[PDB]
Amino acid sequence: HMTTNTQITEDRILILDFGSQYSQLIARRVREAGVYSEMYAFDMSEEDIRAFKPNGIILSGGPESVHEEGSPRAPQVVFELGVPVLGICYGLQTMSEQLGGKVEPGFGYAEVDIVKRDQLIGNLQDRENQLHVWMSHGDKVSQIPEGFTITASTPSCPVAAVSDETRRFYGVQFHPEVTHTAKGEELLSNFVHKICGCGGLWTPEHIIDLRVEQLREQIGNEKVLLGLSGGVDSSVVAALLHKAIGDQLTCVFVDNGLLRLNEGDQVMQMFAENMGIRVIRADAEARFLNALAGVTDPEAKRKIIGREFIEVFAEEARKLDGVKFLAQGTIYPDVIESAANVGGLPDDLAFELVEPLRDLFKDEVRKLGTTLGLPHSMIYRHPFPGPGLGVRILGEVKKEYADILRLADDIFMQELRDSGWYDKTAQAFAVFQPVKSVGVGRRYAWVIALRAVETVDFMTARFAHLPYELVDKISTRIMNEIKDVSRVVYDVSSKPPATIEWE
Amino acid sequence: NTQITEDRILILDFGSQYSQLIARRVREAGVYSEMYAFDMSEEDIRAFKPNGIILSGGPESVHEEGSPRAPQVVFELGVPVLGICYGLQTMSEQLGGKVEPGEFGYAEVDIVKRDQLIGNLQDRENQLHVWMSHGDKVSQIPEGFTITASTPSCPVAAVSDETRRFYGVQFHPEVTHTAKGEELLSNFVHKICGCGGLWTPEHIIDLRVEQLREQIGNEKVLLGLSGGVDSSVVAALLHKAIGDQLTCVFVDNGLLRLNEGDQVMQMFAENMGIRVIRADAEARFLNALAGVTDPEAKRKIIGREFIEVFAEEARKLDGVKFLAQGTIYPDVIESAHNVGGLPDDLAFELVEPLRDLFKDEVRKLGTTLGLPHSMIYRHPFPGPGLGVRILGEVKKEYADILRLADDIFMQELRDSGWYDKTAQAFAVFQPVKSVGVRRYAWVIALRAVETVDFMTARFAHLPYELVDKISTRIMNEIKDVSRVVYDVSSKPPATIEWE
Amino acid sequence: NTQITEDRILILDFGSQYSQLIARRVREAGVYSEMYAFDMSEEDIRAFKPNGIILSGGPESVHEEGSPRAPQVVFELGVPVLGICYGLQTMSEQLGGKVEPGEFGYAEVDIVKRDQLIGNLQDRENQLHVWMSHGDKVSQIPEGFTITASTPSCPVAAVSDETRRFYGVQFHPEVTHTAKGEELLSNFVHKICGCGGLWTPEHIIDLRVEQLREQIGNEKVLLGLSGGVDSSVVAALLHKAIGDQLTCVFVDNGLLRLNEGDQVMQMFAENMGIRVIRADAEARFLNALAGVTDPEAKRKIIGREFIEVFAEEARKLDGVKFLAQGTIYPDVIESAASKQGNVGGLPDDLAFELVEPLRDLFKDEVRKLGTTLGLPHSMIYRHPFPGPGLGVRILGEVKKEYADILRLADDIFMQELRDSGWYDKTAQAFAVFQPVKSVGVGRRYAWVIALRAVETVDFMTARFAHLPYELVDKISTRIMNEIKDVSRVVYDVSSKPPATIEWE
Amino acid sequence: HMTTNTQITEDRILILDFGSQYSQLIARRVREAGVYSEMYAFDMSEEDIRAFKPNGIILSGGPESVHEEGSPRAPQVVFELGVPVLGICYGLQTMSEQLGGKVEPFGYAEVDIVKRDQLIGNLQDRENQLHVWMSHGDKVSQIPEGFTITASTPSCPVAAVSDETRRFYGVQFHPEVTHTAKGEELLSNFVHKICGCGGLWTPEHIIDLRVEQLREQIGNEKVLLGLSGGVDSSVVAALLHKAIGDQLTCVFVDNGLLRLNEGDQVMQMFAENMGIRVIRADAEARFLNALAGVTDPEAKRKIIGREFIEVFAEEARKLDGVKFLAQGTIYPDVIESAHNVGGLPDDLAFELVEPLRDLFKDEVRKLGTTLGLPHSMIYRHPFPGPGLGVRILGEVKKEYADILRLADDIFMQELRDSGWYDKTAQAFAVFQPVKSVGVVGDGRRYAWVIALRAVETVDFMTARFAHLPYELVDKISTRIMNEIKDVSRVVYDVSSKPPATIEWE
Ligand SMILES: [Cl-]
Ligand SMILES: [Cl-]
Ligand SMILES: [Cl-]
Ligand SMILES: [Cl-]
Ligand SMILES: [Cl-]
Ligand SMILES: [Cl-]
Ligand SMILES: [Cl-]
Ligand SMILES: [Cl-]
Ligand SMILES: [Cl-]
Ligand SMILES: [Cl-]
Ligand SMILES: [Cl-]
Ligand SMILES: [Cl-]
Ligand SMILES: [Mg+2]
Ligand SMILES: [Mg+2]
Repeated sequence: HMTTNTQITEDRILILDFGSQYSQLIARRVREAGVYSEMYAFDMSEEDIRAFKPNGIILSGGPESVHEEGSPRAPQVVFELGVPVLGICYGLQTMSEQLGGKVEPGFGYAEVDIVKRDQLIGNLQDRENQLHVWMSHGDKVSQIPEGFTITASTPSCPVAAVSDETRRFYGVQFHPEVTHTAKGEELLSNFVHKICGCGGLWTPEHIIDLRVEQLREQIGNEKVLLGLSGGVDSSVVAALLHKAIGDQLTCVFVDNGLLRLNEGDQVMQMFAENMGIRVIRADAEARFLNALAGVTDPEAKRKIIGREFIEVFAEEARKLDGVKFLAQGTIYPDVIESAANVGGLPDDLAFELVEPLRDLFKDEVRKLGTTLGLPHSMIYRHPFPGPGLGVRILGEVKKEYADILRLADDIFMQELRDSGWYDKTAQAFAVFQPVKSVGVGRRYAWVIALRAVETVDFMTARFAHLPYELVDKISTRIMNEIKDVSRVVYDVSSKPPATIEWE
Repeated sequence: NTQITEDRILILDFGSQYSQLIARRVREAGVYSEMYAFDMSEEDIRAFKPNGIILSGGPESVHEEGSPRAPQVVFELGVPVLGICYGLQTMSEQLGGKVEPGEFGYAEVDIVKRDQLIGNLQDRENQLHVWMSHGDKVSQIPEGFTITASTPSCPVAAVSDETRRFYGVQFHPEVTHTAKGEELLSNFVHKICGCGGLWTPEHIIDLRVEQLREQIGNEKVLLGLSGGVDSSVVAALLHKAIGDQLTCVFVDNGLLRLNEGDQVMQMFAENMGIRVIRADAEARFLNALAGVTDPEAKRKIIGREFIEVFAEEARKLDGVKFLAQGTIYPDVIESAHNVGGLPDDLAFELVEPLRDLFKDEVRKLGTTLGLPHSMIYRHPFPGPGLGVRILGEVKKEYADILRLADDIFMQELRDSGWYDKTAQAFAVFQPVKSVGVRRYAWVIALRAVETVDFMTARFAHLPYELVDKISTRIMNEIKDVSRVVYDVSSKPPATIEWE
Repeated sequence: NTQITEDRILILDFGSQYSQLIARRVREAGVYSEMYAFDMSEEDIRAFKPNGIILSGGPESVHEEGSPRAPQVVFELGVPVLGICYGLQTMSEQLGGKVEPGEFGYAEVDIVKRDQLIGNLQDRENQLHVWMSHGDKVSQIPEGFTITASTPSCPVAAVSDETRRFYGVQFHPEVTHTAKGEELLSNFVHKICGCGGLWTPEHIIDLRVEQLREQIGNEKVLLGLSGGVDSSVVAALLHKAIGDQLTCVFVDNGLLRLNEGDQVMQMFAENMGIRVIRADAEARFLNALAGVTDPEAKRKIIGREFIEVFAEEARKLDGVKFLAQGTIYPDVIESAASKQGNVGGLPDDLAFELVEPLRDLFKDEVRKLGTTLGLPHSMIYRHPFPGPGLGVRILGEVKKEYADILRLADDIFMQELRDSGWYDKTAQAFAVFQPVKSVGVGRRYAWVIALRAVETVDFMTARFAHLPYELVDKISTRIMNEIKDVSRVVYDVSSKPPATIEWE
Repeated sequence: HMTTNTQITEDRILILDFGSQYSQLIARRVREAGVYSEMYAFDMSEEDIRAFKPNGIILSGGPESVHEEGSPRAPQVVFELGVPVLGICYGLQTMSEQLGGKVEPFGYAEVDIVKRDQLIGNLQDRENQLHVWMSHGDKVSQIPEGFTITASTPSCPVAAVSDETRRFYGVQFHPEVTHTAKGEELLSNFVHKICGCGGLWTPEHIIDLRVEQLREQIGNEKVLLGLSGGVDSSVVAALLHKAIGDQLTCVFVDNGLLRLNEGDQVMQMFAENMGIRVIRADAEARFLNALAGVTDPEAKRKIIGREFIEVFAEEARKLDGVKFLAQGTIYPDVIESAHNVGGLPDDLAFELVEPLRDLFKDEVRKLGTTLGLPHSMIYRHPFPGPGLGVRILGEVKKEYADILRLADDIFMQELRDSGWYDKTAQAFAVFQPVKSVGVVGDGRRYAWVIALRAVETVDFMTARFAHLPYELVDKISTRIMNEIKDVSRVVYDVSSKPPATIEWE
């Protein structure tokens, strides 16, 4: 039969991960440059490496040191396939060791001097014949392998960049995948395009074509069920499936009582009314509040909420007839992290999995949704935890507390959006603390906490630099408009040592 | 492809500064839209075939003699009409109502009847947090109308006649300050007016590529390439539509940022495979600017020499029928002479692939085509470049210093994530000196602003330690700089650029 | 030394929130002053023998009947009189003028005649940058008056009758918002009223030491010593005046900051050589507070136990005639509003006579006195500390476990504020213990500390402090990293109004 | 003859300076504790040390290392006088070296208290600990015999020591800095408990001492004082007025480089309010003429200093029979770290009166407060000798000074109004002779660009640009642009010291 044209993944880069926290950034930067990419652990089998058919290979950094026994090595086939190879920091060091060089034992900015312009450096520079890079100060290449030439250096790091342009092996002692390296994108672009010969077909407009066709091929005339939350990933999945298979899609939305003000109404408005998708709404507030009654331990709260949600979803799924497929919003980071019953549903339900985002990074999901016409407010919304307000009401969850928190959180959101600071944070939300303070008669009422952070990875996060007068306007509004709130505090704890959510 | 503009909304402009926001929010909801002045002829309104009409706000009063009125055909086509503030006031007056003469501010309106416009929407229960227009108010609603929302000060905050499908609000749903404003307008264009959702970046690309191939055929097109968002998206669209028929001319006027010319060539010629001719004209611009201190004279000189350099490059090409420009829909709305301002011997026909798009639609288009974030979300760069960021006489010595200090500024803003948290940022060279440790050297100024429209702007809320990091880097890495200052002047009464 | 109060200015209060600022500005200009309600009896005013009278502003309108007026004796003593806002309006009415009916704002007034009040003063040339009270204006100036300053919007901004020496301004010279306000009031008390400048810290010390020796003689005096500014300055003054006749009792109620008791003993007993009896009462207060969650009940318990501990210590002393207290002039001062409404609160067996060496002094004068006597900056500029101490900074039940944690976190906060220079850039700063927990990182599940810091001049309105971002981050990181039982730090971002400064 | 009673300086501490930038802070904390102190270089002669009669000696820190060649040593008599000695960092290290110990070659630390001597006493931050500002580097590897280690860290086993028989004390951290939480209390235990000193060095007693000393020096003779209105000359004026009354004459010179109405304000306070004889010399035209065409900042400073002395000398020559010139010299000016009177022409031969020359800056302020001088006078930021002459970049012109005076005044008004004046150590406007565009409604402005400068600092050796609130700075720039037609734009100096200076020229 006719099958989906997959031309836009023919050009591809393989990233072998040696342990660096930046390894996924390499893969993401290749995709931003218009080239398909996948990442695997360094000990990827030779069979899989050949079967992948890479146009080029990038060896990431890692927290290891080659001169220690049992240190990671690249598979030898990497240097024998006849395709270019780029080694980043440790990747450069293990490339040197395995090709006749030597590595001698030993993070910050450095200005490397361009001593030879190969095809990786090309015409690039910051200051003249220099590159402002993010350097890993540690191990260094003591002797470059046969056929290599030093292309860049610093006084303290004489081997900052090298290349054997006959075998097309390249290496840098700095990280081009991070923003701290000013020409990092441009360097990686030179590697995948000029050096590896890859085109630029991996773009949102082409990915939509590919994925709609692949979905049609997988699903055919069959029905697909989607758990719809209104988060970015499930929203784009719903839009993709609606475009692909139309009314063969059915969505189930569960209101667990732990959502923000009018969130359920908003999900129905956008997906059922605006977009014309079939959406079943399960209103389960009382069930969740009952399951949570008297539960103060946060881990127990998270367990209960996850369990009741699965039960409610399974109940709704059982009312449907002849649904072969369960769609989920799995993204490529989920799949990378797993290799480092379907849907977790009870066994009476037997779905096959549909995962249209499973090969996409988070920014690609957003670009896809924008291309499909999904509005800014939906695509750029901050993440919302699975347990919802269940982990933003400290200790016991009560309906009275959730209702107050919804009002206070909505004021916070309104002011962030009106002022333009919503998109200038990565996460923001109110927290209900079940303690009271005095305010002016003289009344005595709950203390609300505001949480807002700046981050790119959510692995480190700083409390947000919100303007003084914005914060003051928000706290004044919360206290003036909610009789049950005496006082507002702001979380001034960064990650680490604090977490982003309080529970 | 042309099916994607068949559903369409007409916005009649009564003078509000928010009128274009109405048209933009319709497009964001997935429906094509156009905006015209209120006095649109009945012939043109009928020809537009609107699925619905929105009457904007405005700074006029219905009771004043000669005040604007909607042409009565608006209420006779049998399509829904939404009046916003003045649009509702003139709607009431022209349908047998009364308006009582009377500031902007927030208001909590009470929902009293849930019609098709309000629907199920609310903020607090049965309320809406809105950006209210005080002053003139409807005192008697026309026959067939029902009050749908109110405030104590404003008993007629919203109304509808759902038989004739006439809707009205006394607040502004088109601004962010009305919490459910997007949703109210969505109910109007989709639920009330029956419009679908085909006006999306993926479909707009297909339509515009088709239209470009129809206009251009196999003929050649010339494009002035700057690197700004508009010219970048035009270049990508044209490259897709007509391939090798496109020729770009990029002019390095000596007033660009560090390595800017190399980066333009790297991206458009090398990465994207577009034919780009680079005119290196630094000496020409510096020679023309030498000894010229008046900023208006500098701007005139730079604009004149740019056109001359562009004309000289264009004359070298053979058989080019078309000149492409990055005109956007706000440019056409504002407009309502040789092509390109070029000499008479150059007679091009105009190609304008973005002329029906707003700024954010242009960016969504570029993103859909795979253009990188750094290109699409770049801050604007003025025509005269560094020529208006070097106070008084422009000398190569000053431009070279400024390029280094500006580059440090940009590096720190991008690295810290604050580049995208400002609307505009750049360094300025002041030809004055101060002492440092002994050093006597130039004083650099940093400019950064927050704004959504560039009409009013506040100086940016950059974190103290980021600014300290930037000034310390500049002073430590550039021997010729003694000190860094930060522009703490908002617009108005300061302009964004210094010259 | 009593000469230093012979020159004196009387301020009649018509209800303005700035009325006390007038009296304070007079004292800063070196002239003794007192403040009373507008309805001060004529016999009292004559007995006061003022060298000049200032009629303050007020929240009333002269056109509405039932509104306050000044006693005519004010305009009949032959001493200069200055009317501020409402004081100018009622002066105009009662002297043959008219006031028409008409909020606060800045204004540049034009000087049209340079009398003794305006003098050679100006901001921009022949102008004054002032803080105006709009609303009611003077339409007809009284006879004998010349208009001395004006605005387009307010043609009568300042007046004077230099033969009768009656002066009036439509703006408030007593507030910082008026750029030349100090200098105008200086021209009034010195040039116009002839007052000298003897009311200064060095002379006040000599007068007060002399008066204390006259009141106390060779008798014994007991002082409750808290470590706050007022009690510290009382202790220093009494030590100077009566030496070994002074006995201090300091009570550690278990609700003080880290090492606070040791610091009181170090400074007052060790350094200054004063007799200080230390009552270590932590267990007693914690036992009385255990299981008590209501904040009003906590305050009542703490106040009751403190008096009981103090009384038990007072009973151990032999033949003590006087109890000294840190009462200051704001505690006693007569307002237009305050007029509209056993010693030490001790048991009956304890009958002391009251000594109040600061009762005629404003807060800043108390600090200047302490500085003059050599008390260190850290003692004189300490933020206030509430009577109930940490009792109202631990939400709900007070436990030793919570107080110990709070002391550690508060001490870190104070260290960084004093180190960085921001302690003196706030009016009040402290940590609060919230008995709620949050997750941290192995996983931590521990208490959430709140930090409170405000900026204010009067404590009637206060904004949360503009602490630098990186300082707050340094404080929160230290607290979380150094106290195992704290997971997270929050910052109170609530201003007054509508929030209070203390949480309980 | 009866001479001034100097009992309040009998108790005294000698500080020997080995080169630390914090050495003066030691001397200042002793005075804050109520004890007179003086500081001299480490190589103070035995004769002078004995003549000083110290009740205690503190050996300061230093950048040197005991084992470098030519490294400083304390005069051995320091350990032979029978008075207590405290060594701070290098002072501890050289104390150990010279008493038989061994020395083996900046950040916070929590030192563990292991033995409570009379220096540590009952002090602690966290229980049995001290939060201190440590000097990582040279460590005492072997304490002299008779010493006990009193405090330690894991990385610095010898953080504090004492031999309480000889009363020698030592710390590896700096108690004189604000970074050491209990630093004041530690120094207080040393000067009071350990050295037995009282607390008579207080503002009220200093006033009595200095007034009597001034009367003894001056008698019935006349005194001339150059009066600028700065804090030091203001306190000198107030002290001399109290001491000698109408024997004092002041001369104030308006050099045309002062702030708005500054001359009027000097006359208003000293001549009118305080009743002091003040001669006013209005010399603006003279200074502007001398500065015409001068762009080099060092030439401007030289010209302004020279012309000021000439103007002052002319006023001084009009006075008959004046024996004394008073100056506002303070102890930092004199102090010993590791020419005609007043710099006047030779025809003027004054004897010097210097009532503040043994006082630190904070003590000068306390004296002024004691005398009743207003807060605004006592806590005023410093103002440079050359005035606005170094705040107008390049050539000084009357047009620029007049504009700058208006801009600076707006800045000061808002700082004082908001309470942020006292929350900075220095603040001023700068006139840059460059222009930029503004929008004034439908009209275009093209006018000068004003810079604002404000810093936070304690020592003026390092200074950070001030953390002024966003909305306050916006209020200031809006006011300046809206009230001064000749200003298009306001910028804020965001350069800290180092690598920038506080003043621009
Ligand atoms: Cl809800
Ligand atoms: Cl962010
Ligand atoms: Cl987290
Ligand atoms: Cl360049
Ligand atoms: Cl912005
Ligand atoms: Cl502008
Ligand atoms: Cl304690
Ligand atoms: Cl404050
Ligand atoms: Cl309060
Ligand atoms: Cl002046
Ligand atoms: Cl400061
Ligand atoms: Cl400096
Ligand atoms: Mg509900
Ligand atoms: Mg204890």
